[PDB]
Amino acid sequence: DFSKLSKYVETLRVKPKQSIDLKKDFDTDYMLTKEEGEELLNLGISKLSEIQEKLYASGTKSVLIVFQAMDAAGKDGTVKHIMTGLNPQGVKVTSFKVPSKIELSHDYLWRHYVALPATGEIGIFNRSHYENVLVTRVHPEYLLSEQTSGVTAIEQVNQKFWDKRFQQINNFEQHISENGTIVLKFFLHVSKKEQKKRFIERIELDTKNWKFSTGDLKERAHWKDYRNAYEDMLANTSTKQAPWFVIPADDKWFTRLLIAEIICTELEKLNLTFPTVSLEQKAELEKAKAELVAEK
Ligand SMILES: Nc1ncnc2c1ncn2[C@@H]1O[C@H](COP(=O)(O)OP(=O)(O)O)[C@@H](O)[C@H]1O
Repeated sequence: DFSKLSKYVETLRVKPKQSIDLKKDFDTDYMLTKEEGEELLNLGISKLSEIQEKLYASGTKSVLIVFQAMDAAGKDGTVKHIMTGLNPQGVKVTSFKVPSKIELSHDYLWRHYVALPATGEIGIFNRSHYENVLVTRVHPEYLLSEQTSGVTAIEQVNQKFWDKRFQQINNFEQHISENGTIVLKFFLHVSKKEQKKRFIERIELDTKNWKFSTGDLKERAHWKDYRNAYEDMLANTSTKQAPWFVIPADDKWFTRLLIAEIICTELEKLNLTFPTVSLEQKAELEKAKAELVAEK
């Protein structure tokens, strides 16, 4: 069961006042066996599905879950594994890609605001608004195609620009959080060494190499720039109301376990329950059964 897991999970939450060194302080691989994790993961997925059903039936809340990671951290597989357990009618996964021409004619939050979950729904942001302080920070020339960014030469970008953005993001998440949205953000943290192992494995297998983009190496070459961006992001946009969690990503079964456990534990704070049947509704059910029974 969950005895020690419960305490370890709490260490993964980024506290608001905390400073962040991903190299030193957050292990990309870490208590239980893999066999035990797999069975515990299957309970977590079943509980999450019961929570989803209660949320959908009478929740006064919506749920927004964010995933961000470096390439080959296992994001896509984690998202998939979570979905397989859940009902499609109350859960929507939006995978955010390079902005379209229309999206670039709007502020960088617009396409995310558009996709927010409705009351009783779980929205999964597979990549998110945080892209606007990650890939665009490493590659500030993308800011030049953003008609709304106010950036005409990359020389203009400095720490005040990112600070301003952290303030906008926090104000956005605070607003939706004050209007019924439970927001959970996950950073899947893969080591450089494990990323290389996975890249090479994908290059060598005909079942995956048709899918491999050699562009991923170019982003790996910016590892330190990405690390700086993640650290600054985590240090400034984790709040008690909208927390970040840093999840070790080098063992995939453990990644998934941790995320399922954290989502269940956080949503259990809502004290959701299934609707109950009043005496009046009980009489109606019984009258319906009597009618079926009386049928010619
Ligand atoms: N706001 C953004 N600005 C620029 N690029 C973005 C933005 N949001 C997402 N992207 C980029 O879109 C790409 C999506 O890559 P893709 O292979 O389709 O998906 P994934 O890697 O999530 O499975 C990533 O390179 C990501 O950095």
